[PDB]
Amino acid sequence: GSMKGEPKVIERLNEALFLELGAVNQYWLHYRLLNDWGYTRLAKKEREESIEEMHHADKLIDRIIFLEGFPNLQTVSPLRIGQNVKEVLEADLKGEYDARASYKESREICDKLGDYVSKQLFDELLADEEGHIDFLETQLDLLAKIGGERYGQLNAAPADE
Amino acid sequence: GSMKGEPKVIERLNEALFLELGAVNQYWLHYRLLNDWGYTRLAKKEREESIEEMHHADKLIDRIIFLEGFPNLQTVSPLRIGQNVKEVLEADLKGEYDARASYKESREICDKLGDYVSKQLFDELLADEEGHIDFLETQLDLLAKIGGERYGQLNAAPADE
Amino acid sequence: GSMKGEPKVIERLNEALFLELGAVNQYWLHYRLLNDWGYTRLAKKEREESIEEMHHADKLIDRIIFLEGFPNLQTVSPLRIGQNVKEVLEADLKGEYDARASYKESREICDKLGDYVSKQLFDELLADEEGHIDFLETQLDLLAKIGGERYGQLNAAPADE
Amino acid sequence: GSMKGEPKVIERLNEALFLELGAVNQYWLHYRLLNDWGYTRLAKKEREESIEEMHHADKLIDRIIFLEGFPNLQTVSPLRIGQNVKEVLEADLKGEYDARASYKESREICDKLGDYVSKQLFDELLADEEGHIDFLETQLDLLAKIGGERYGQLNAAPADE
Amino acid sequence: GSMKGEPKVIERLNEALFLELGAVNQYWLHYRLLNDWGYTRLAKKEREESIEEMHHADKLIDRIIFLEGFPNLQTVSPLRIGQNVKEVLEADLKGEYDARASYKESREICDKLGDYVSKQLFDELLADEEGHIDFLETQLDLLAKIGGERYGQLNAAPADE
Amino acid sequence: GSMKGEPKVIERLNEALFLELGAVNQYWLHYRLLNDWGYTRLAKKEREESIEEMHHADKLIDRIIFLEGFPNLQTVSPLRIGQNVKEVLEADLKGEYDARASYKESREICDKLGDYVSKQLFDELLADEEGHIDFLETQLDLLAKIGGERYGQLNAAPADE
Amino acid sequence: GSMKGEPKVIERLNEALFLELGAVNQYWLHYRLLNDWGYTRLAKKEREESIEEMHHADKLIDRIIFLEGFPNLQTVSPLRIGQNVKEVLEADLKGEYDARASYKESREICDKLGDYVSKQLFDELLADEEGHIDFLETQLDLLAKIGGERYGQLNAAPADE
Ligand SMILES: [Cl-]
Ligand SMILES: [Cl-]
Ligand SMILES: [Cl-]
Ligand SMILES: [Cl-]
Ligand SMILES: [Fe+3]
Ligand SMILES: [Fe+3]
Ligand SMILES: [Fe+3]
Ligand SMILES: [Fe+3]
Ligand SMILES: [Fe+3]
Ligand SMILES: [Fe+3]
Ligand SMILES: [Fe+3]
Ligand SMILES: [Fe+3]
Ligand SMILES: [Fe+3]
Ligand SMILES: [Fe+3]
Ligand SMILES: [Fe+3]
Ligand SMILES: [Mg+2]
Ligand SMILES: [Mg+2]
Ligand SMILES: [Mg+2]
Ligand SMILES: [Mg+2]
Ligand SMILES: [Mg+2]
Ligand SMILES: [Mg+2]
Ligand SMILES: [Mg+2]
Ligand SMILES: [Mg+2]
Ligand SMILES: [Mg+2]
Ligand SMILES: [Mg+2]
Ligand SMILES: [Mg+2]
Ligand SMILES: [Mg+2]
Ligand SMILES: [Mg+2]
Ligand SMILES: [Mg+2]
Ligand SMILES: [Mg+2]
Ligand SMILES: [Mg+2]
Ligand SMILES: [Mg+2]
Ligand SMILES: [Mg+2]
Ligand SMILES: [Mg+2]
Ligand code: NA
Ligand code: NA
Ligand code: NA
Repeated sequence: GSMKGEPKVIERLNEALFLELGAVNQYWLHYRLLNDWGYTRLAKKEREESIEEMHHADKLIDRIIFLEGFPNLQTVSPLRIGQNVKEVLEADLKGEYDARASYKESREICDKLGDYVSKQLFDELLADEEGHIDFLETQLDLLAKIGGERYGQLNAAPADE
Repeated sequence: GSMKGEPKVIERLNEALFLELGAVNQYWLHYRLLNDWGYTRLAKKEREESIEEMHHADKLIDRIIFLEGFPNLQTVSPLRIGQNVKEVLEADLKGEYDARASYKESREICDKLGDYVSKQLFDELLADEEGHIDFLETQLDLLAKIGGERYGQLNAAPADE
Repeated sequence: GSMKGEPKVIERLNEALFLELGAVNQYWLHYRLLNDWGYTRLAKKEREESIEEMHHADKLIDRIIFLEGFPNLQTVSPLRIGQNVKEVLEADLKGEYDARASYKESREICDKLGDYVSKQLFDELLADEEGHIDFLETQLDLLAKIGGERYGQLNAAPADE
Repeated sequence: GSMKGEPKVIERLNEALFLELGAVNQYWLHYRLLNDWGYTRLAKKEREESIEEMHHADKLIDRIIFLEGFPNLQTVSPLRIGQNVKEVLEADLKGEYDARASYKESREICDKLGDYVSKQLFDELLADEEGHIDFLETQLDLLAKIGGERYGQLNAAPADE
Repeated sequence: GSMKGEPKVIERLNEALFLELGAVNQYWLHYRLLNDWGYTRLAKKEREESIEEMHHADKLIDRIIFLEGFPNLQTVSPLRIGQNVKEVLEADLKGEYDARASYKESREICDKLGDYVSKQLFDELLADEEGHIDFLETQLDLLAKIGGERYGQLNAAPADE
Repeated sequence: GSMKGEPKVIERLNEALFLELGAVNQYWLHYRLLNDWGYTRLAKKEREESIEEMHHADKLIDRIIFLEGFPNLQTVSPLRIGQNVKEVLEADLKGEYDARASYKESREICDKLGDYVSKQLFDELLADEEGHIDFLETQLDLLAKIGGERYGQLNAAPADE
Repeated sequence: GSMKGEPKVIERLNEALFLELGAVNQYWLHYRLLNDWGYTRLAKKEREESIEEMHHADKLIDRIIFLEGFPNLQTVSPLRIGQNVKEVLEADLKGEYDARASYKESREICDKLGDYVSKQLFDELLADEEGHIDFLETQLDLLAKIGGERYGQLNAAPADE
């Protein structure tokens, strides 16, 4: 053969899956909370972000199985759940920085171990997460400048929508 | 100037072309044999795979000429030709593992010699070949579990098609 | 004039017609038997093959009349009728080998007697029959490898069709 | 069970098939002769009539197999082949009267033996053949009244068609 | 090289061209005469036949030039021009029998001299001319049976067309 | 049976395949070189010609397998690779003259051994190659008359295409 | 946090922006000069190339801001402006080789400093610039072979366009 992956690479893929499953759930819960609170526009964005992380998790599961490893979907990473709009954005941002650090370490490990296709998967995920970090930092900058109440209003729909 | 490539990089590109031309021909012959044997569905897939390797060969020829090297289309790599369905899949799989090993070595050589665009071409080919390896391993797993005769039936068309 | 054909050429055309009429009827009966037996997909193919031999018969009748000969539709060649799927394929194949031998001899006779248009007609029929031979040999090869029961299943439709 | 037909009913069905196969061939040859002679309109009608008798033969083969009998397509009834337009119509007409007499006897036999579905098939064929008899008698009446040469002209196409 | 044809093959191609140019002009004149005489339907057919011979002439010119010979369009074969409908058909038929004999001889010469592509061209022309012969023999047969005056009427249009 | 071909016919088919595979690769390389040199119009034509020879190779592979022989795709005929436009055309032309000679010999061998369907295949290939020869001789004639630099210009695209 | 980029990475991004802004302006001026000179086809290609470099500059500005650096659009790299068609192509080519060298150095610096997303941006730019280098080398090769005046004619439109 053989497609049998390096144990350490499969470990890194399973670490990424743990983080991705955490993000799926954190974003889904934040979507539902934001909706209940009346911030329907931000809630919609949060739901879309959860679905994007579902696609990441699927890519990771697929790669693990190709490498003849066993994907772990039994546990999810610790959730950070906000209690207002600013805390939701901050919680998501911290989660994104954690994933960024993980994928940077993982791409280096894959490179060193000669799994260039897995390295490329971590490079794709890294670019995606930096995109999300940039989005969140922008929202938090906007919220700081126009104030939390105006940011909340901006991200809520009128009663007839 | 100059676009003049490293001799060792052009060597690696010509090695890949030798392997790609072998794969084109092996898949084309396997398509025609599988068709004659009655496995029309698998024959169709094999024909598509040959055409995909034709595109790889074209990308390699193009890159060699950009680097001011001379592409060698005079010889093709040794063919592995099966005499039944399981042997056809095994023969293709061995050929794919050879190409995988070659492209892994070649991407490292391009990286070391500072040809990052050629390195990227080998990275693209590597991902493509791992995809094909995964397809073939799956077929061979299915064939093992349902039996060669059921796998053959699954991959044959009825007389009126 | 004249279009008056060589007697021996008309004889060869009438021999071909005798075989073609036999083939029409053998394939038509095999279509109806295969359908009664449940092999509806192979039955459909058999009906199509009968219709193709009807077109051959018509071309031969047309040529005989052009040569001012008299087409004989009073008798048909001996039918080989199978009692199961494998025997139907074998019976058809023997009939095709007979027609192949006849048309090879006939094209040589036409060439020798200077009737190049009749020779071309036998050449066209010969290529058609070699195609059929190829199809049938492939089916018999498939039947042998996957087994008669799987070949039967492959060539039967579900009850709601 | 059982669908096993009365031997005498299967005999009558096989007699009808013998006559139908004769009619197919007589009409097909008459089509080709009439065409060669220039009577393209009548030739077209004759070709259509041959195809109609092909459908009758198919209905008979189908019924024989349902009754668990063996259809005989090895022999065809004696052909009556005309040498001019009036003789072609007369030859066809005699063949139609023979089939009419046969189907009348056969429907009575099926009735007496309690095969009402086969009786109904002979009743359908009988009505069809009386239709054809009526068509032919009309043509022969027209030919008598306007003369054979005008009837021939009426049933020929101009050179550009 | 080279495509330089055998002189004798070019001679045979030029002989065919001579006959084809004669046929173009004979059919064109017969079209115009038949039209003047009132036989507009036969006239239309004659014009179509002239155009078909124009295509034959073009194929021959093309082949001669490929073989590096010089096509001769300076002279045309002796015209046979009829003075009534029956004579027009007879004149055309004699011209077709001449071309048939010429092309049979020419295909044999090409075969003997190893020019199989030119042989194939003569085979194609031969089949075309035998078709025309067939058409003309059929018209003359029809004319004989229904009489020249009815044949004329059949092939004339009413005054408002 | 049987479809088992004459060994000498299979040898001739394998010789044709060897030449066809050489032509595929020569035309493909010439396409890529001409494109690199700026002659994009001639390059497009060269790519089309390579694809046409791919179809020839496929027809030969198909016939070999029908005759129960083993197609050889392991080796390709010696490539003639030009270093400027005139040399590319001359190289292709020499390759076409080689294939023409081979197919003329092969059609004679097939005829002599009574394989008229394989003979017809060589006849089809022969006509195709004579067409190509014609095209190339015309280009070389044009290049000679208008000069290589104008021929090059004629066959290059402007920079915005 | 933090997205704060390495100072040396931001430096490399600002060096690339300086070069990109130079290229935008050089290609824009070359477009306008080529148009004034009558080489409308090449002028159109030059305008398209300027717009492509505008997109590169935008990607670089975006990345700098993501890294919390300050993009410098106050200065542009030294322009190389040609005074005839060959000099325009040469000037552009030299500019492309400079950018190629810069992006090769920059991707290595980003790799070493662990900014893999910035490294990927330099890899994308590098591939783009090698594409342009290949285009320009081809044009200069064509110009050399057919002559500057024919190359100019090829790349000019007629007066009515
Ligand atoms: Cl990399
Ligand atoms: Cl009743
Ligand atoms: Cl021949
Ligand atoms: Cl010029
Ligand atoms: Fe993610
Ligand atoms: Fe989901
Ligand atoms: Fe490949
Ligand atoms: Fe190909
Ligand atoms: Fe046949
Ligand atoms: Fe009937
Ligand atoms: Fe029929
Ligand atoms: Fe002619
Ligand atoms: Fe060829
Ligand atoms: Fe750029
Ligand atoms: Fe702009
Ligand atoms: Mg394994
Ligand atoms: Mg609430
Ligand atoms: Mg998959
Ligand atoms: Mg150089
Ligand atoms: Mg076979
Ligand atoms: Mg290119
Ligand atoms: Mg039954
Ligand atoms: Mg006809
Ligand atoms: Mg029973
Ligand atoms: Mg006749
Ligand atoms: Mg039924
Ligand atoms: Mg007058
Ligand atoms: Mg031509
Ligand atoms: Mg170049
Ligand atoms: Mg086939
Ligand atoms: Mg011969
Ligand atoms: Mg910060
Ligand atoms: Mg001016
Ligand atoms: Mg953005
Ligand atoms: Na407000
Ligand atoms: Na099964
Ligand atoms: Na009349």
